[PDB]
Amino acid sequence: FNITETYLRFLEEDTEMTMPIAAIEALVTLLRIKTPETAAEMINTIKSSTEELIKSIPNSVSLRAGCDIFMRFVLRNLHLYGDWENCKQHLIENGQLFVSRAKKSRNKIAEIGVDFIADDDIILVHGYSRAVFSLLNHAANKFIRFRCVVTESRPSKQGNQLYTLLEQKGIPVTLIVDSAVGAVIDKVDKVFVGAEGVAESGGIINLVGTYSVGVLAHNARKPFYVVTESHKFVRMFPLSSDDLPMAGPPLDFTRRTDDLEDALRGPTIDYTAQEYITALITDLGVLTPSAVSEELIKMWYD
Amino acid sequence: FNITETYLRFLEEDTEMTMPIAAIEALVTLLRIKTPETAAEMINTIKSSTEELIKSIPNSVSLRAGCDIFMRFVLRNLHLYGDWENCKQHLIENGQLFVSRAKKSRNKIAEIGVDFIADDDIILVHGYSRAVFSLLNHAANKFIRFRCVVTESRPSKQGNQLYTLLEQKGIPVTLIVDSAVGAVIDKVDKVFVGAEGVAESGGIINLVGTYSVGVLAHNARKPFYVVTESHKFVRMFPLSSDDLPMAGPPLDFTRRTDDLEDALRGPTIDYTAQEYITALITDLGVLTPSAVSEELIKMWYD
Amino acid sequence: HPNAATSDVNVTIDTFVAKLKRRQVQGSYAIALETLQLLMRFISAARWNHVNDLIEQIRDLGNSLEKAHPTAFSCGNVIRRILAVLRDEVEEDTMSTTVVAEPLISSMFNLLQKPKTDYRQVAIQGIKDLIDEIKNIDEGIQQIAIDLIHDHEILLTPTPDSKTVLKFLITARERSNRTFTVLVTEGFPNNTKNAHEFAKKLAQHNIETLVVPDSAVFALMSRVGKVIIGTKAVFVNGGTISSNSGVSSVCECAREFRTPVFAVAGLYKLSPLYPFDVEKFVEFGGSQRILPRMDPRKRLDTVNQITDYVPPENIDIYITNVGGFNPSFIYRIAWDNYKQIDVHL
Repeated sequence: FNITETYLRFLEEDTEMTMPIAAIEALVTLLRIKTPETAAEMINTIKSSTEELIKSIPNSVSLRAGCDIFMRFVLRNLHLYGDWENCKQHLIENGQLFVSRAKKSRNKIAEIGVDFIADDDIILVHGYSRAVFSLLNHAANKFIRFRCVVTESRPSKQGNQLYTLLEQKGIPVTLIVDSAVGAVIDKVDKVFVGAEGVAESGGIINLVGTYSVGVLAHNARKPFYVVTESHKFVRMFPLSSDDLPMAGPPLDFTRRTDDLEDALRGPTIDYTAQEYITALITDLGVLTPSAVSEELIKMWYD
Repeated sequence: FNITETYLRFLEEDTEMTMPIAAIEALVTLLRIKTPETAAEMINTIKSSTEELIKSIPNSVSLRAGCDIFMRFVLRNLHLYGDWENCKQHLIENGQLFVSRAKKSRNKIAEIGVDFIADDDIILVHGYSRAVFSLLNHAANKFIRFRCVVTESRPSKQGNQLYTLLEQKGIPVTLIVDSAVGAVIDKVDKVFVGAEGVAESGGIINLVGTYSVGVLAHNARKPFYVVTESHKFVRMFPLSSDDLPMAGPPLDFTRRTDDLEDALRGPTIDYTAQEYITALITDLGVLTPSAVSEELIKMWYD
Repeated sequence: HPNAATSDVNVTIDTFVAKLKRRQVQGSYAIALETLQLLMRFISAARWNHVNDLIEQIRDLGNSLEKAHPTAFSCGNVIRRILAVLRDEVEEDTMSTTVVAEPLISSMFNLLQKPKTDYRQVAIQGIKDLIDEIKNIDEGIQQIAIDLIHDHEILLTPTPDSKTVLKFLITARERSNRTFTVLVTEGFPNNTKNAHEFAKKLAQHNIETLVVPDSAVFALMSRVGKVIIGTKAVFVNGGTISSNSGVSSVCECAREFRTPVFAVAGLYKLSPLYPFDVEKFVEFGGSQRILPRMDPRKRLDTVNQITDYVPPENIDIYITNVGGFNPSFIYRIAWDNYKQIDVHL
């Protein structure tokens, strides 16, 4: 009963919702039509829907991660081996319940995460993730000595947007180009990066440039930070230094031109290794080193 | 008579006139009017003019280097203890002669120092220098397996200009953002760079982002190269990682604005350390390790 | 929660506080023992009727203790362990009272999905078990510890303040087939006397001892084989608090030279709380010990600290009584000893 349309429906919304959360909700809604009782009629349909979504996907792995998590949850659900109605009801409940959860997670974050701020520490923020922004705003709320540094990101002018968002807060800020980020090593005390997908080992999928930043941090011995909630978990491991399922160009040397038509071709999404990250920020208590892998193991058991 | 006016006179032409050579020519022209026989009336005035030029500078470094070189040359000239007329005449001759020399130097560079790219070595070029471009074009002329990778330069969209220049030569090119530069070091063999000036310590005075690139190169052990015409040796010492005599602001934290006005004030000039250089290509022989410093010593006799 | 409820039932809390504040109690082990004793006293004397309420009370007490002294991690840890022990039993009981499937020992989805007995004796037993664990750590290390050091290898020892590390060294030195040269860094404002004592002990043991000043670490680094830390407290991500002075720089040096960095402590020192700030947990020493006079010393503001914090990037090995572990793995060990809700009190 459609899912692509639902996905499309969320573009100018957000800020209050959460794309992957929305997707999950949509999935749940789809599920509560074709009966969760008959497993043959339902699971296959769900799979088909997921395939369709993948086909319609441009540059996103997080939705897939969400859907597989949902599937896993569903599978777990039927372990009670009792009546087939209560379980169904629970499943039905668990969609808006997921939406509700996000708020609670945020709340949890905003009380433990505020302990990290030290006296006169300058913070650089990279990537458009809602969680990081929330953390920042709720740190301002707490009233702690802090500074904000903006990086000039170029997918569809994201850095500028981030800067603008920061402005409507009242915090003094300065914009730095992604090429010029290397020179800033002593002034910025902590390097903060948001994530779009957390892998097996603890590797991060995000945006236009993260790996380089990580490398720089390693070189300067400055702490590297990953800020996320709890829905972006993929059972994946990259083969090379940077490899992802992409709809865009993986390094394309364009043919001989004069009038300029196609030139903007290359890497858009980047992967960073486990060694670079020193601290991980999540709502599930406090966990850092290799907890994601453990979580995955718990989930899949395979 | 003015030097500033002369400098202004060249705008749309360039692309072979080595700006410093033009400056030297202008200086010579200024000199050969008010009798170069007297040292009291002349050298002081020249110095004053140079000071004025420095004061008037918008965003240029090499002028000073040129002027000091000229001064040194002048000093060298009057060591023959012969006569005032002939020496003066020789000095006068040596302005246009110097300009003439530059072309020969360029030719020497383009015929001898082009052997680095031969067996389909993929080049990562950043920082616009005429010499590097000449080397490229004259390599195409010679016919050799070669491939180009372009990193996006953003002072006032110079990357686009570079791309256009490349186009009028016939060769497939691709654009890479200096954020995803850490992701792509695998297929690209060697890194080549055009510099604004070479420091007393050995390091390179360049553009919007080079230090990070250097760091990346160091990490990857893929060699870092600098190709410049041998007259960019200024008496300047960048003692710390984030210090240079710059006309622009060095990381200015702007106040809390609302209309998004003050943002684009990111570091447009960056410095890298002495150890990063593997080979420095100059017309005065293939010399790198501590050659610039030696030259400086020879000049100042100290 | 104030001390209005506990006045005639339990009095020793005040004494414990006093011990903490003026530093009458010394050595983390002793603190842990004291904590255990306190817990025992609480258990034997007080009344409960309800279980959840009791748990809450315990949590409150723990919080109060933390508020009284933050640098006493062992105290906290022991309490947490006890809580964990209680919790499992409580969970078991609930299942019988009411009258479940799990892929592993603990599940993540169980938090999302909606979920009188003789537990006192079990609780009592837990304390005893903890005490036993505290008693012997070195016996569970030496079977792994005396396998790493080889003939004609040179050791470098920062922090000789810890009692376990010395013992570990001694056990290695016992073996007739094994021979090694020992370089000892002093640590001026906090570790000097202790270092001297350690050196003396080494001499007594009949081993080649080299007393090295804090400046002469760089010259001998071409010969250095291994690095051992005398740490006091272990944490979640891998980072450790060391037993006072001269650890960080040495570790950095080791990292630079790619020298292996070992750590010996124990799981009772291991904490389920994160060290988010260095400034919050690390306590500073005394200015009086460094330089005499007072009136010119108003101008001369001297900086000196007790404890030292080392990042998890430098340290690679954490051998305990159970076995050899990593900073990327030790979190799980903590979880196996302290439960999920017991982290925040």
